[PDB]
Amino acid sequence: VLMTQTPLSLPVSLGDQASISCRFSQTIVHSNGATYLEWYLQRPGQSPKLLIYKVSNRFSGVPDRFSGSGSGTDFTLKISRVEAEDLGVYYCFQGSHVPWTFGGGTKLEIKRADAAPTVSIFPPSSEQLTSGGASVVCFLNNFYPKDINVKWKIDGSERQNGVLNSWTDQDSKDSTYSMSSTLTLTKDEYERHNSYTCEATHKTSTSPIVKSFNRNEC
Amino acid sequence: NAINPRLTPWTYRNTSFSSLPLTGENPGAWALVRDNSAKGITAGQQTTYDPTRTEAALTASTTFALRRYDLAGRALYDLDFSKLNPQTPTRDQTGQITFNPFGGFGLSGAAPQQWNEVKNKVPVEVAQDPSNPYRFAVLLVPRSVVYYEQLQRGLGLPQQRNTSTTGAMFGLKVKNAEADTAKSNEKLQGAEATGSGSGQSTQRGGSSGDTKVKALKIEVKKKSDSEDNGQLQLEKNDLANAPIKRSEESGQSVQLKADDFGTALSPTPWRPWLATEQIHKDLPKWSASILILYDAPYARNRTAIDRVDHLDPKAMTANYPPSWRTPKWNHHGLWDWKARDVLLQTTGFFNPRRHPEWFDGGQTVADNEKTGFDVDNSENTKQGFQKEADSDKSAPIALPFEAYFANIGNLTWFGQALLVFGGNGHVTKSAHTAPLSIGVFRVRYNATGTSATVTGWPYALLFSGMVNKQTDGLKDLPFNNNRWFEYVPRMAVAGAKFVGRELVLAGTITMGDTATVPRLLYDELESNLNLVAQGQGLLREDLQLFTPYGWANRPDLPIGAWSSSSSSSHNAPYYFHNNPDWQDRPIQNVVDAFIKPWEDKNGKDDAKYIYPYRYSGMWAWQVYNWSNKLTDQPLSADFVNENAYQPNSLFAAILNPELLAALPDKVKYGKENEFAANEYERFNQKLTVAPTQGTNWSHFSPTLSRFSTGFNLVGSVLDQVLDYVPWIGNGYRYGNNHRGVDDITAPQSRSFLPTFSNIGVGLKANVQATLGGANLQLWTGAGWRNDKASSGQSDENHTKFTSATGMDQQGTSAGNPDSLKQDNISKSGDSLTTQDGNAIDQQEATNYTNLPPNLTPTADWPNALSFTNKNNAQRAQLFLRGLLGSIPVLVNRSGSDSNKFQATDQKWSYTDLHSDQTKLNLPAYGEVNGLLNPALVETYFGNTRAGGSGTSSPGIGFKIPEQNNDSKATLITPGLAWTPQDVGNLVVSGTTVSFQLGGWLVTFTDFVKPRAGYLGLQLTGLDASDATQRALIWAPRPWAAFRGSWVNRLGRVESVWDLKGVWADQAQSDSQALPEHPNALAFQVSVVEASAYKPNTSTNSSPYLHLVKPKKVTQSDKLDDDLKNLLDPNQVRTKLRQSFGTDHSTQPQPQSLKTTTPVFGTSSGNLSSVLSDLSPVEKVSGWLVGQLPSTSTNNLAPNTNTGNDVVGVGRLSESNAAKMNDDVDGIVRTPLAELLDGEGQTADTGPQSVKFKSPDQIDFNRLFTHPVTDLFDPVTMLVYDQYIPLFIDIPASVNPKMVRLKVLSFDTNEQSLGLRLEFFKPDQDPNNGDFLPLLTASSQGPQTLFSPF
Amino acid sequence: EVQLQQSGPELVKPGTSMKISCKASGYSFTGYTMNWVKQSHGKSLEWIGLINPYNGGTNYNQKFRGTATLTVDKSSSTAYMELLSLTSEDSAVYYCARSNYAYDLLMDYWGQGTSVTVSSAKTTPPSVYPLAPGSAAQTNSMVTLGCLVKGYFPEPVTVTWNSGSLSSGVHTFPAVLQSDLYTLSSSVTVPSSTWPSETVTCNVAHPASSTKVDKKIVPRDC
Repeated sequence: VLMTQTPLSLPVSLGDQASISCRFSQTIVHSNGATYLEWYLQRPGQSPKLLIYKVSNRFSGVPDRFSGSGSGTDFTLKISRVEAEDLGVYYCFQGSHVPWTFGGGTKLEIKRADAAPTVSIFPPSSEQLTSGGASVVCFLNNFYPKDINVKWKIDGSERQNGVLNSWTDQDSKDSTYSMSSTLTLTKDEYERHNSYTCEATHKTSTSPIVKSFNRNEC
Repeated sequence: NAINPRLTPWTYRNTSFSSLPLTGENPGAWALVRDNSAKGITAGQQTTYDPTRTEAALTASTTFALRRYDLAGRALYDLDFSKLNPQTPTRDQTGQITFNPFGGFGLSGAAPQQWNEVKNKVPVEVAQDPSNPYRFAVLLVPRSVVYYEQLQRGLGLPQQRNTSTTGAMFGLKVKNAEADTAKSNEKLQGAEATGSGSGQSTQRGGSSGDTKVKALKIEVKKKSDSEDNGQLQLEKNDLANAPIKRSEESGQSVQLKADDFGTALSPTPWRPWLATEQIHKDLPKWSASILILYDAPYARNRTAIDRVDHLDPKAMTANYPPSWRTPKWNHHGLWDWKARDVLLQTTGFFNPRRHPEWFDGGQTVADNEKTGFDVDNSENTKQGFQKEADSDKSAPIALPFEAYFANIGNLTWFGQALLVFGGNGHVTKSAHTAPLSIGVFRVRYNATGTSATVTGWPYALLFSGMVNKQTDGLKDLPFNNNRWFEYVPRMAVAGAKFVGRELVLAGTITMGDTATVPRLLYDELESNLNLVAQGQGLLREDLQLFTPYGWANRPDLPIGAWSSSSSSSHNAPYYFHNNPDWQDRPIQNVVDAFIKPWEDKNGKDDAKYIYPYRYSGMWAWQVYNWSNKLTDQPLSADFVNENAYQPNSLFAAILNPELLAALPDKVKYGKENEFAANEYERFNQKLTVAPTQGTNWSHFSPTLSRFSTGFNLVGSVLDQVLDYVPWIGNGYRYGNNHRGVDDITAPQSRSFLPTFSNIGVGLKANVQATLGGANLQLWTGAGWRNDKASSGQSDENHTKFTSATGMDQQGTSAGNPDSLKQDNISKSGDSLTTQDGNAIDQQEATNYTNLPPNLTPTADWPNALSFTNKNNAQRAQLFLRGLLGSIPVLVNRSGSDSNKFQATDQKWSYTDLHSDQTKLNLPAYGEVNGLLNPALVETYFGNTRAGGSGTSSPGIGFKIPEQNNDSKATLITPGLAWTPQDVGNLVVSGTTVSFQLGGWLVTFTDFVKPRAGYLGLQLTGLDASDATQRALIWAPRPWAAFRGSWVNRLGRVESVWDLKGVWADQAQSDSQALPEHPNALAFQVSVVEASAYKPNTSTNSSPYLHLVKPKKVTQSDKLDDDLKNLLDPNQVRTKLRQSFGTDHSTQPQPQSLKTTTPVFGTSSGNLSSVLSDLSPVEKVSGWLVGQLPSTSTNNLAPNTNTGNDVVGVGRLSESNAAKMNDDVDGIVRTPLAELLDGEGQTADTGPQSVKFKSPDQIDFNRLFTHPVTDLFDPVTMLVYDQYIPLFIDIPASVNPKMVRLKVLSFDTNEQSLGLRLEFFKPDQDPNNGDFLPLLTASSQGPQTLFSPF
Repeated sequence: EVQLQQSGPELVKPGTSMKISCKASGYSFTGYTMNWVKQSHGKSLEWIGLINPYNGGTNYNQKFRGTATLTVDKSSSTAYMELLSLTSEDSAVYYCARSNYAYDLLMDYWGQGTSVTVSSAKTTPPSVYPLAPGSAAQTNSMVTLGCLVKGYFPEPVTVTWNSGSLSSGVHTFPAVLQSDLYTLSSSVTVPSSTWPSETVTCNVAHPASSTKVDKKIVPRDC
């Protein structure tokens, strides 16, 4: 089957209806009748724990808050209440068809008020240049949701080589996302250019946040 | 039984279906095989064929079967249903089909119900059930359906009467409707405002002494006696008022009559081959059953047919809207019937004269009589009442043989409901019949499948929810319906294919007829013959034809509004020659003086009012106000003029399959869907009436979740892309490589003026002063009528009203033919005094002072709808017919030795056109609306192309009549036989859908998942520069060549065509009543005096200053004999093919052609960079110029293959079109093997060495000591890899990792293990692909049952 | 309860065949089938295969049929996965999970997870680079500071701010790949008066090379 599990990231608050959809090209009803659609929850830094087995039946030791339902190619896991333990990525998994394919993943994220990323420029330091390398970074912090595009521009001209993406899991303290963007450059490449900027484009603000710096000790 | 070698694969012409690929647990192909050597119905005196005897003869002679193919393409057993002796599969207690993977389906020993009367039918479509891979919906049609094209049942033309003084053609019944002297008192009486100032307003109702501003008071009232002894009674009905009647043509009143087509029993009226009752009676013999074929090729009981489920056409006509029982009627009721009848125009929304295919009488009910409503009564008050059941019944919209079996095909499963969306119609399409899928049949099965219910809902029902926001393409399209479902969408259905989960019903569709939306004036019928023939169902051109001078200002005026009590020619300001110049400004004073005094009174007090507002407008205005244009509100079509004969738009529809599976079987309609039983109820009726309780017809509105008509573009941007679209006839683009703003025809054999694009054509007029108001610096397009400024050298950005209406000279002009006078309104303290003459002082002239300087078909004014002629309806029609290459072009030069259109006869550069715009031979009347007819002439015949290059052109074209000659022109399709029904099987390539429309593989690229800023469509046309592809394009039956449009493993759409029919037709044309040409449309001679292009007897010398006035067509104004020959598109095709050269490379004249779509880049169709000051029209136009070949030779555009990678619209590359020598009657398309007529090398599911160990080879004791369930995983259903070698022969060459053993049937009690040996076929061959059964594992197949025997 | 203890986070060079144990307790190993699943860091789970330990019978998916080999040892009730010729895409967390077939429970009780990375990188000491803003954060009332750890291996690294005393606004980041190497970048948000007056030092502890770097970030004359 062509495995599709929507949404990739489901925004839901505490104690709301978190419906995770798993959709199929054709029905995954097994030969023995029992449709092997299983919903697993993977807490951050934890093993994927099964919650829903055989489409609808609830796993042992699993709260009633989870309930799978569907037939044929449609399978929705509905969560009546979303607690802190519900935090994690949700996988729909078909076992009636080989290969046993897991869903793309659905990270239940606490839905807080959308915030703009706290983009902060950080020039490479002298000890990095003396080592023969130069990695300019700029830190993003406290933004919601995760779908934010970050663009790197050298002296105004956009570049994509050396673009590095690094994010953070939703913290338990205040449920914020943080993003680290780094450009890997050699020494000669770094000393050959004047100004740099990152152009993190978040839906919170109409215009992308403009954060720039210059290497002439501005 | 086993193979039948005398049967070869064949393609169902209705759906382009030849084989159903089968990927999964039941793999292979379900191919349609037939005795392709059988002549069919005695074909290879035009005698009629009795349907019963023809069916018996075809059963006795033609042989049809379902050939099962294993996954590798090896031809397994045939399923010859006539020779088959099937058995209903047994079922267990849970209702599932008793089916062992090796014993097959448990056969009950009894054939399916009414099988003996069904066996002789024909498999023409297979749909595998996703819920059950072994379950298939096999569509059965009578053998006669398959060979209906051989019956040559052409649509009959009306008989003449014989010499005619009207100059009509093809039996056209045209005569200027005359004022009824007896019914002269029935002229609508103007009603003055009941409050507030005399003046000298002789232009608002005051004939000579009234002088008041009077609106025509339409009073339709009940009688005072409210008792129901004679039910509701009428004492006044101004809708019944018919002061203009059908003229007495030589004593007999010229009238649309069924007997015009002849008497059913040498003009033969086109009846359907079988009535809908004739199919409902003897459903097994004559309907398209849906046999549920349970198929397991490698099991002992391979075949099991459970249900038959005749697709009863009455099961669909039962769900027809009640208004469809009276289709010569519409919710405009009696006034509209009378208006169209006296105009010699088909009445109602679906007239059998326009669409005989959906009427059991066909052309024997094809008239405006017997509408199910009282029309011809001595008392006008009694007219318009619904005729009782005991009275003479009307001819309902039905589903007769042609229409039914056009609506038969493209089976699409969903859950327990199989939806037969219908075919493209070609299985029952004649040259001039347009049988189409009127709706979706549905065999809804229960969970068990034992019992099924067959229903059918018209596409009007499913599309009632259509709105503008449901399309990313053209808005205001004539797709809107009303509660009566007057809009009858009938689709040449490509198929209902699933891009994932959204049910894409694509193909082409008949939108609401816009061509006859503008009703002609009663005394202008004999002038605008083409619009008369379109109106009366003769000219089956759905395309809006530019005949605008003879239009009424509006089509919604009842006949009472047509004649004024004065001696004026028409009843202006309510009813006069359409002239947007003469329209009233919707300013506060004019609206409050002409509309407001009666806008509140409209409808109230049983009296509507026709305002003294001069409601005039061009093609786009007529379409906007009186076509069923799509609005933001579903079912909001207050005005469905009629329906398109043939499909008039490209179409695709994201339907909700969940609704379609769950939609009601018997559709319950309320009184709102019924036409009002009387004229009073119709008068006081509301367009949007809430559905009655207990009715489910409104549940079908959400069926069409979304739709598209090809390109996801605004109208004018679509026009630009259409101008980039090559005309497939010669491959030359409709824009004629016009460089837009970069062309030399802007004010500053390579490039010419463009057909549908106005960009770079005419002048860059600022519309600020135009109609009193971004800046919107719009291109006038060709046919510009810009007034010269007082300076003289600078043309103004508009047309002065005095110039356009002839009041600069202050008699019998084309500007004010109805003697309209300038009207002004002075607001002297809420006393809105209307007065004749110019505005002067503080009075506000009712007329627009500055008008859009283009009244021609090229008129594209987004700032001014009333002057716009390019409308989204016409743009969709032009797009469809340009893909077909069948857009009519008006020509008055036949291309003969004398009537030759030379290159010097035509000019394109603004340098030549500014001094003399007649050099650009734009008809501005008669030609197809929304295009530049000289540009279409150049695109088709390339007169200027060949003149500049060196003259091989056909010489066909329109030339402006000079001196005193009259352009006795006619529209001609350029000879291309592609029909809007030439719609191939729908296929899914990734997120896109694709089907061959005509010679163009249409790819809806961002329809299912719309992408912002994309064109919405990749067009892949046959390369006419290639001789083979050109011959395929120029085939009299070019769709008979089409075989399939399968999406290959690379995601590209390979459309295989059978060129053997093309070559046979070419040979019969080289060796040898409307002509039997599919695009032979009964065009009429558009006669325009040269004086119509010389309006000057000062500041506007443009020939197109006024609407081009035609002359009253007479017998002297007939077509030229060679021009009349051009009305046979075979003649235009012959001329164009002579122009194309005769290289005719018979090396070895390939009998088939697989046209694979180009690899479209991510930028193919993308405007995101293009759109990101300049208008989107200009940006897209310049982008298409950037894709034109930067810069004749046998008058065929060389396939430079530029822009196909960026625009997505282009012709087939030479590599993209592979010429295969073998003929292709049909295609067998297994997931691995593509076989042309089943021949060719069968695919390899894996090496022949890997084989199941024979029972003796495996020990049977150690293998079956431990339980069978422990010897494999009971969930993967796979034998453990440690046990695969001990079941099958694994050679050292073959990696055991490549092999899995799918467990099919485990029985621990008997201890039998039954496995499907599956080899891993890598996709494109890391370790990704598909585990596909190894059919070479055993002689039986990929499955083997190891049991202790 | 049914308990699964796989092998610990295993460091392996490409092309080296290593075995991931899966200790099973609380149930009969033979009865219920041990499935192995791959979860590449940041992407979805991928069912490597299953092995019935009663007969040791393996059924892999073809995406892992030739890459990983499943074996079981019934004497110690341990499942195994010999990943043959580990390559870059075979850098993931590998889960063993017992599966019931009486109740149609595919997997359910999964092992803690064996995080396997195949980068052919030595135990490179963490190169800590102080990160200080020029004037963007100084003008802002909420000054952000950072510390970039370049050239280190493997994933386990203890990066804290001021020996854990400074924890408010701390946003540590996981490392990424560039030319077969790992690099993270820790962040912290402190009030304007805190920097540069207060000593903001990032303590990077790498529990693989005994390299503890207490890097104090300083303004470089800007």
